[PDB]
Amino acid sequence: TNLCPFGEVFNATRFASVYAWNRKRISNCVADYSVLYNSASFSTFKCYGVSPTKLNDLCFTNVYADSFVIRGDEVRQIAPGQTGKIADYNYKLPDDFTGCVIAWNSNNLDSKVGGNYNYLYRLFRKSNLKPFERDISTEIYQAGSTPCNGVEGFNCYFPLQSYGFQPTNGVGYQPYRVVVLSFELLHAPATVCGPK
Amino acid sequence: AQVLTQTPSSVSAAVGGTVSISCQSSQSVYSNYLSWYQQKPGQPPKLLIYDASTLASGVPSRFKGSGSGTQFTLTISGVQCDDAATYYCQGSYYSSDWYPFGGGTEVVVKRTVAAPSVFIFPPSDEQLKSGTASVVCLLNNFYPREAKVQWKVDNALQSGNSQESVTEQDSKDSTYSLSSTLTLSKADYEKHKVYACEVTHQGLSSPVTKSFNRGE
Amino acid sequence: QSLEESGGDLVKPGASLTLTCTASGFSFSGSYYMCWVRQAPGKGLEWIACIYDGSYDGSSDNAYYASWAKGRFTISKTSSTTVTLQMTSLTAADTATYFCARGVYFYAGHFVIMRYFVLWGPGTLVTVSSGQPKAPSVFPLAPSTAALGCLVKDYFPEPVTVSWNSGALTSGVHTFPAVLQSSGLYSLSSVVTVPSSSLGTQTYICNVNHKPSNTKVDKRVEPK
Ligand SMILES: *[C@@H]1O[C@H](CO)[C@@H](O[C@@H]2O[C@H](CO)[C@@H](O)[C@H](O)[C@H]2NC(C)=O)[C@H](O)[C@H]1NC(C)=O
Repeated sequence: TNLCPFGEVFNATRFASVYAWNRKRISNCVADYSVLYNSASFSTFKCYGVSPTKLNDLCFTNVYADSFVIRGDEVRQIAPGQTGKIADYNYKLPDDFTGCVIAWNSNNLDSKVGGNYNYLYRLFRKSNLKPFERDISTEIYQAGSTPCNGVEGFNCYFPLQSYGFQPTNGVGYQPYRVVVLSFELLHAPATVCGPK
Repeated sequence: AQVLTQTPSSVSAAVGGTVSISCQSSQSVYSNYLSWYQQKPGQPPKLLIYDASTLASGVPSRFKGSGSGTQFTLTISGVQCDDAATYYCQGSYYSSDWYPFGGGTEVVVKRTVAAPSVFIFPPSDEQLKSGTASVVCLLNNFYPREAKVQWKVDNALQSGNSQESVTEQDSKDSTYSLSSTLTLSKADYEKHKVYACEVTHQGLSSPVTKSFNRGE
Repeated sequence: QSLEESGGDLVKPGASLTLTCTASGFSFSGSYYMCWVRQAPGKGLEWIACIYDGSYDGSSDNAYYASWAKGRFTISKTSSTTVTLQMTSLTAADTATYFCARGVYFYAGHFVIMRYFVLWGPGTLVTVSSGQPKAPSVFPLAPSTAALGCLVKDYFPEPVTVSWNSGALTSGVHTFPAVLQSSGLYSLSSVVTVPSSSLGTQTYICNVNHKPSNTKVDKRVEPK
């Protein structure tokens, strides 16, 4: 009964940028979901198609943990049917999403006096992301018909912008760590099970 | 509904040159899941690049992937002799049942012109018992691939009774070889003496005719 | 670390055939999808189907099919090391080498998306035809640098394997691609260039193996 390594996800030293969000596959283990839903530190814990307290009684084929860091007032965008820069261009959940979204304030970890510029988000795309799509392209965004040739300028914008988290920012602008758990259930032997 | 257009069908460069292979998708590729594969003759496809830029384990760094959205490119910076093969792009989309491959692109390693060595083999007495005669003309280690073989029986040009096949470009010599087989009845072989194979190639300033006489 | 396809055979039009993909050096444990990709002779690659390798033994669930192949093709996991592809209503358009491939998958909600194909087996050849298996005839090409070779004629179906001196002689060897004669039979030639001073000391034999007919013919090639 080897424990599922949820600590590797939730307790990692650094999280990924939302545009380059990270995914870890959890399989062949027993997951203690209680340590998640009985924790007081999560300011966002919202599940779809799943009851959080019941999770210790369910088995699944796989679990997928997507982790990233966003702005506080952008936490609302990590949900089905939402719009905005994060949902449109960075991380998109499907309408039929089956799983939980967990988020907590990480100002003490991801903010630096003078600004932490390691966390980025994508500003614009020609089209919205499809569910679970990932765009890590750093190509210059061509806003007009005049081409860009590796040169930023008028209607030629670099597509990634740094959050620049500072400890003195307002709570809506402070960093938040987000983990999205997706529960895959196929007609196959289940590999991720609760303690019961 | 989602088509990958791979242009051109053939590229060429000398050793150390750069060849560029384009892959165009009618629709944006999901998360830029565009991959490139190399297929050498007689071998299964071998993955070169995935996620449109990530190099697969053990693949030389001279293979480079680039592009996003609907336009992608495979670049071989520093083409080598063993890069003579067919290459394919493959795209993945927001779909569970459509993974199109590109039409493919041949890479030809350019080298100096090489005229073919011409050999001729008369049909064997072991075969002559059966009732058919096969005459084989060999063109060996020549570049470029384009060549012409003309069959002459008693100085008369033949038509419709010969088939030819060419080897792939050599991964060492970058040369081709061609075998032309002339098929005749036993009787038609037993009423002529001189059987000639005439070869036209860029390295042959005048056509070379290889001949033998039946019964020496 | 290894995949080996099997079951490719000469079948008549309208028949069914089941191909096997056998895993060597590992076992299926839910980490990949197993996929089939085919290639008609001289043509490109066409994806057929995939299946989650963590499926139950004997199950066809968790499978995806190209629209043209759906229903006519069935992919199944039969054991921890075997995946099969059953094809029915075969025609000449189904003649191809069939490759088994590991699919690296990405979970996207109610379905998964194949990211790329990492590991490809050597493939197995399916020939849909009304013709019968025919053993070849290995006729020498007597030498007159010297050139000598063997003529492999009147065989069906593909392939044939020609080696020289039991694989010892590899440099200067050219085995030409087969050509289909008007008789419905293939003809192939293999040649090698050797120094003419070794025509006396060294002996040269061509090892022609046509597996569909169990025809192993070794003919010594010496000047007449
Ligand atoms: C992330 O780290 C915290 C802090 O280490 C873990 O909290 C521990 O919880 C267990 C019970 O599950 C206690 O026995 C430990 O004493 C706690 N450690 C403390 C308070 O420092 C937390 O479980 C981790 N999150 C995971 C594994 O998902």
